[PDB]
Amino acid sequence: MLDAFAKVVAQADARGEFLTNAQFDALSNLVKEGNKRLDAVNRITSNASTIVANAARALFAEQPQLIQPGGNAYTNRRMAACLRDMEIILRYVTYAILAGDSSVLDDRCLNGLRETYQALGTPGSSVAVAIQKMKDAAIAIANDPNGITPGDCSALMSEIAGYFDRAAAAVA
Amino acid sequence: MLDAFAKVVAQADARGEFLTNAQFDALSNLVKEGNKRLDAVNRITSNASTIVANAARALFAEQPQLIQPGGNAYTNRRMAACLRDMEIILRYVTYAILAGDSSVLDDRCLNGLRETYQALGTPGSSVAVAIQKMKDAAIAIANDPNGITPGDCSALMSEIAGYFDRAAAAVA
Amino acid sequence: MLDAFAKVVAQADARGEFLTNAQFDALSNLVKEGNKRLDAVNRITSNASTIVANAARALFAEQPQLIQPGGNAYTNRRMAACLRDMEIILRYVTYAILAGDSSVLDDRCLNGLRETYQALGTPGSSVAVAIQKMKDAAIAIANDPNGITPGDCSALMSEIAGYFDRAAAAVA
Amino acid sequence: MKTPITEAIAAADTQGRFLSNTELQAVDGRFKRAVASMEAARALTNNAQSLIDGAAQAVYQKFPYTTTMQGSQYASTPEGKAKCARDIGYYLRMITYCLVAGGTGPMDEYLIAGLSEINSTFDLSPSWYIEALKYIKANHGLTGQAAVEANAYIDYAINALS
Amino acid sequence: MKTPITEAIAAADTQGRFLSNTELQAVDGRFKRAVASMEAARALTNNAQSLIDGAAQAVYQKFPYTTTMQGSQYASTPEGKAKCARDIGYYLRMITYCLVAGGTGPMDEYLIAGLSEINSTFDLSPSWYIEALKYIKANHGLTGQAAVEANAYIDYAINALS
Amino acid sequence: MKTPITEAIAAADTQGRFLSNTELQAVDGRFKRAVASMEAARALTNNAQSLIDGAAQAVYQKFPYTTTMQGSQYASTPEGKAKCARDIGYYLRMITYCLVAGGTGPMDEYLIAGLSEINSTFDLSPSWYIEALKYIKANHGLTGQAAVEANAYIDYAINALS
Ligand SMILES: *[C@@H](C)[C@H]1/C(=C/c2[nH]c(/C=C3N=C(/C=C4\NC(=O)C(CC)=C4C)C(C)=C\3CCC(=O)O)c(CCC(=O)O)c2C)NC(=O)[C@@H]1C
Ligand SMILES: *[C@@H](C)[C@H]1/C(=C/c2[nH]c(/C=C3N=C(/C=C4\NC(=O)C(CC)=C4C)C(C)=C\3CCC(=O)O)c(CCC(=O)O)c2C)NC(=O)[C@@H]1C
Ligand SMILES: *[C@@H](C)[C@H]1/C(=C/c2[nH]c(/C=C3N=C(/C=C4\NC(=O)C(CC)=C4C)C(C)=C\3CCC(=O)O)c(CCC(=O)O)c2C)NC(=O)[C@@H]1C
Ligand SMILES: *[C@H](C)[C@H]1/C(=C/c2[nH]c(/C=C3N=C(/C=C4\NC(=O)C(CC)=C4C)C(C)=C\3CCC(=O)O)c(CCC(=O)O)c2C)NC(=O)[C@@H]1C
Ligand SMILES: *[C@H](C)[C@H]1/C(=C/c2[nH]c(/C=C3N=C(/C=C4\NC(=O)C(CC)=C4C)C(C)=C\3CCC(=O)O)c(CCC(=O)O)c2C)NC(=O)[C@@H]1C
Ligand SMILES: *[C@H](C)[C@H]1/C(=C/c2[nH]c(/C=C3N=C(/C=C4\NC(=O)C(CC)=C4C)C(C)=C\3CCC(=O)O)c(CCC(=O)O)c2C)NC(=O)[C@@H]1C
Ligand SMILES: *[C@H](C)[C@H]1/C(=C/c2[nH]c(/C=C3N=C(/C=C4\NC(=O)C(CC)=C4C)C(C)=C\3CCC(=O)O)c(CCC(=O)O)c2C)NC(=O)[C@@H]1C
Ligand SMILES: *[C@H](C)[C@H]1/C(=C/c2[nH]c(/C=C3N=C(/C=C4\NC(=O)C(CC)=C4C)C(C)=C\3CCC(=O)O)c(CCC(=O)O)c2C)NC(=O)[C@@H]1C
Ligand SMILES: *[C@H](C)[C@H]1/C(=C/c2[nH]c(/C=C3N=C(/C=C4\NC(=O)C(CC)=C4C)C(C)=C\3CCC(=O)O)c(CCC(=O)O)c2C)NC(=O)[C@@H]1C
Repeated sequence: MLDAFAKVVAQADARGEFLTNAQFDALSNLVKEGNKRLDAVNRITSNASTIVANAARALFAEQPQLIQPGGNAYTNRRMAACLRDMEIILRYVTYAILAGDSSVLDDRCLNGLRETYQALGTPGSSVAVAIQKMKDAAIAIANDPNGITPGDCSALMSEIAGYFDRAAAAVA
Repeated sequence: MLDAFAKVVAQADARGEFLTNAQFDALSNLVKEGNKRLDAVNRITSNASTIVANAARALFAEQPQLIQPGGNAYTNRRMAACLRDMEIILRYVTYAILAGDSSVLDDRCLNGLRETYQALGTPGSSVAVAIQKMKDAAIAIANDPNGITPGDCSALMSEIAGYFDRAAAAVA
Repeated sequence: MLDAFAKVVAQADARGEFLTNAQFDALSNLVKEGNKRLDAVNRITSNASTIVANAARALFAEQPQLIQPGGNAYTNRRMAACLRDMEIILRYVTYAILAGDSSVLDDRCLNGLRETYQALGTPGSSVAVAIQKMKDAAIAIANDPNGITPGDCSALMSEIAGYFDRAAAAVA
Repeated sequence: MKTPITEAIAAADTQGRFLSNTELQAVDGRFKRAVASMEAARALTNNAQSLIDGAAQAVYQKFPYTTTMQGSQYASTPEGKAKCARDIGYYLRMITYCLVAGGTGPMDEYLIAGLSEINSTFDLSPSWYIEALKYIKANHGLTGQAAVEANAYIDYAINALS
Repeated sequence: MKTPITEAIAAADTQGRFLSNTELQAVDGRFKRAVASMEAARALTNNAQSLIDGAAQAVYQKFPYTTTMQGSQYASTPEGKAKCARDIGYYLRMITYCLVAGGTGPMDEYLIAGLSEINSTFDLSPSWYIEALKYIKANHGLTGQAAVEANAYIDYAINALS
Repeated sequence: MKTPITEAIAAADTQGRFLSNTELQAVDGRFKRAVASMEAARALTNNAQSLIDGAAQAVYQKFPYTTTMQGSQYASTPEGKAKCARDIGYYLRMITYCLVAGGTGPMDEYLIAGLSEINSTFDLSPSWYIEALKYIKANHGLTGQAAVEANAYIDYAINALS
């Protein structure tokens, strides 16, 4: 996998070129902005259970047929799996936030996920909703003004949203 | 895998419903009729060698080209494999009889067998004959009036024939 | 795998036939000619490093883009792999020479190599050149009149060329 | 799925042999038992509606707050009262499935697997469900081996919840 | 298939190395031997029809019933007499294949593998085939290393049958 | 690729857990260091042409024959002088990549892996490259933690060559 730094190095290595002044500045801004990034991971992480539980409450509220007998989330073991999937996807997202690059997420989680769910007959569309619900939950928690030093984290939140949206797309 | 009972439970679980009185009656008749089922498995089992040997004698008599040099049953090791295959298929059939459900057979034996033989260039049609010959042998042995308490096992024999025919189809 | 002898046995076994007088004569000529075969393997073997190094010098001289940054042989680890591939292919060729049959080469090396390189985005055409360059090097070394007892090895060299060409085709 | 019969076939199959006599003897064994556990099952099936309703109330009684308490996990709301009725229904249905199959297989597969995880995630306390079980155990109204077989599958469930 | 040469290549290959000198020395070794075992092979090939026929009768003699006995496994019938002629033919053909390859490889692969299973399944007693082998061993009419090489592959076969 | 951050994510991931606090603490750690190693990197990037040229000559000096000697591996020819200029360029570029990533990852992946094999195969003596490295180490013109960070990645390279 890659982090924001390695990504740029990788893009650079392949043109055989040193980093442009632009690039150096980009990474420095990332570094500068690093406390925010760290807070965001810490916060989403520390509430992972909650994010997952409440998005699942939500999804099943909106999509009851999943828990109608026969539904892809009927039976406790399928329910567990679903919840587990949601925690998995949340967990790889935190990784990507921490890295500033989607590659961990991509490679170790999104790759060939659509096909897996298709095989299983898990409705990808529904997964993608569960993902969206966590996103909105996690953004809110991450971006909570309380208990934190005031500053603008909006660019970070967009990045974060990016990874969640990216995951939702990989399975819709 | 599933047995006749689990099958019905599985069909029921997925409609989210209890068993209808019909269903209870069905399984009870199965249970009632259980000595026959047990005799059938015991008998076919106890003669497995014979069934296999004589069906193989038969098939090769009808299909000599299999044992013409070059034939898919020429050489002792291919012959052995063939015989082994026949015993395998016979063995998974007994399982299905004992369970009253084809699932063991299906899942652990028929699945993707056609494709295997195709790969190998074993003529599926010929396997399916070997299967048919064992069926007729095994029915006869199972349904022998001698050495057993008289009663009608004809419904059981049809079930049995079912599994054999099912296997023959999976490779023709 | 097969050697020249086993090949003929295999071709024979499947027609269910003994060896024709022709066949016996063929293998005897092979045996007769065996010192040459042995010299050829010994010689190519003993210079494997050289063959590989010089063909690689050559290829990259002719195809610099491979070592332009981004090129499929840029970075030392990809370069190593390439060199390794060349030694691999050379090594399976010696095997085939020693056996008088391409099967070892075929089965354990050429099989599905095109597809591998395609996956990787290694240009098969370029591999096939590297192969050709080794061929010409190895023929020269094998067929060196110095330090060896004079005799005609030209039929052997054609065989050898065969295996190299065969490998080049399997990836162009 | 795990039944006496599949367990036997599984043994033979993993050893690549035909069924043994002991295996055959086991299935016979199962058939002998099927009689009672089947009449228990259809008993439970026939006055289940009774039993379910009865069960809920009995939980409600034992744990009053479930009638009133801010919470989607609570049967305060009528939505939740449904959910709970449904959950109880699910539990009953499973003990019948077990009686029918002649083992815990169906309950193991459709209910016990993931039960911890689900109860946790959804703020569903096990006590709620253990009461409901004790209730059904009392009033299934079974006597004889039929009650034995039923109470067996029930206690199994009660364990899982503790 | 297992020959001296493939055995060598196999060693190198499983160690991922080029052929060694000892490996080369082995093949040379094989080439030195090929001469005799090849003239044995074509000897056996040239009066095989003799040898086969001769062999059958010799078995028939030793085991009279095979001429007469209800049984598809028996050369009582003329169909069976064929089968048996054929079987013997197969055995001879293999020792030649071995002589040609310079090891038991072809007989290991085309005959020995599954031999137990087949003899068993088809009520084919090994004695029948061991007699036929002793017969061929006597009258191949070979002397010298050529006979050595031949009788070697034959005894190998006789073992397998016991 | 191996950076401080990916190393952390890797630990969590192989244990299937969310990131720990110590992991977070590590990345913070990395961010604190990024400042200096980044200004080293762009320093080195800005007078690299200087440094490369300077480096080559310095090798040439130390090993005169490279200017003159039948050999494609030698910078005798002008073709080779290029190759060598290029090689040096590659080495410098990598220490910057390391400074940027905050570890040896990029040099490990783009240069160290296969370095033995390549130097061997192409008659490229390590001394050539170790001199060039000592040269750059002298004149990068860095002071402070920035020089620390740079010389660290350089020494790492020098090791690999011995
Ligand atoms: C958007 C995420 C919200 C925001 C963030 C924010 N944080 C700071 C400052 C800090 N964040 C930390 C956190 C950590 N440092 C570590 O090493 C670790 C690993 C355990 C963590 C979690 C720290 C120490 C600081 C500095 C101390 C402080 O609290 O001030 C800022 C200030 C700017 C900056 O980049 O430092 C901001 C803006 N602030 C918001 O309002 C968002 C809701
Ligand atoms: C069709 C299969 C033939 C048929 C069967 C048949 N059997 C019975 C009775 C019995 N079968 C058994 C066998 C077993 N019980 C076990 O536990 C085991 C495992 C080792 C076996 C193999 C037994 C004990 C009985 C009862 C004793 C008896 O022999 O009577 C019947 C009677 C009806 C019934 O269901 O019991 C029948 C009809 N009978 C035929 O004629 C078919 C050729
Ligand atoms: C084409 C390859 C060139 C050629 C070959 C050639 N060799 C001989 C003779 C010999 N080769 C060997 C080599 C070995 N014997 C072994 O057991 C081993 C394994 C270590 C090896 C490598 C030997 C011993 C001989 C005989 C001794 C000798 O050197 O004369 C000939 C003679 C004909 C023959 O088949 O023997 C020939 C023609 N000769 C050329 O000019 C080609 C460039
Ligand atoms: C009744 C005793 C108490 C009550 C029940 C209650 N449950 C939920 C939600 C769930 N119940 C289950 C149970 C199962 N689903 C299955 O598929 C299976 C196996 C067949 C079982 C046992 C599950 C998984 C859930 C969560 C998903 C769903 O809603 O179906 C609620 C609503 C929960 C919420 O947070 O929205 C309620 C009210 N709750 C009480 O207080 C009663 C004492
Ligand atoms: C939840 C909102 C939806 C859903 C999920 C669901 N999935 C399964 C099965 C699987 N889910 C995965 C996903 C992953 N495994 C990993 O290791 C990773 C990270 C790389 C991921 C993303 C996989 C592999 C499976 C199959 C293997 C397994 O079950 O562990 C189920 C159960 C399927 C079944 O019947 O067995 C469920 C229920 N299901 C829904 O209804 C939601 C819309
Ligand atoms: C002759 C010594 C005695 C005789 C022979 C006999 N054999 C059969 C049947 C078979 N013979 C073989 C042997 C092989 N098939 C192969 O592919 C190979 C390796 C190349 C061998 C060694 C086999 C496999 C069979 C069974 C299938 C077939 O018929 O080919 C018969 C007929 C058997 C039957 O039961 O119908 C006979 C008569 N039998 C004697 O009594 C002779 C003393
Ligand atoms: C017999 C009437 C016909 C025939 C059979 C034959 N098969 C092979 C090879 C294989 N057969 C199987 C089948 C199975 N393996 C299992 O484990 C199971 C149960 C799940 C089955 C059904 C497989 C997998 C193979 C390939 C692997 C193996 O050989 O064990 C051969 C030999 C093929 C070869 O040349 O290697 C033969 C001869 N052949 C005929 O001519 C009959 C019409
Ligand atoms: C300069 C100090 C001395 C010099 C250099 C020289 N090198 C070659 C060839 C090669 N240099 C490399 C190095 C790399 N390629 C990569 O992708 C990487 C990692 C990014 C590295 C470090 C390689 C792989 C080669 C071989 C392939 C190529 O040419 O690019 C030559 C020509 C070699 C030849 O034999 O034709 C030269 C001259 N040589 C000296 O004497 C200088 C002291
Ligand atoms: C060299 C002239 C060209 C080239 C080669 C190259 N290959 C890779 C990767 C692989 N090469 C193989 C080939 C084999 N592996 C085996 O075990 C065998 C014998 C059966 C063969 C023939 C394989 C499997 C791979 C992938 C696995 C691996 O890397 O070991 C690379 C690196 C690819 C990468 O980026 O990882 C290269 C560079 N590349 C060129 O540019 C030449 C035209």
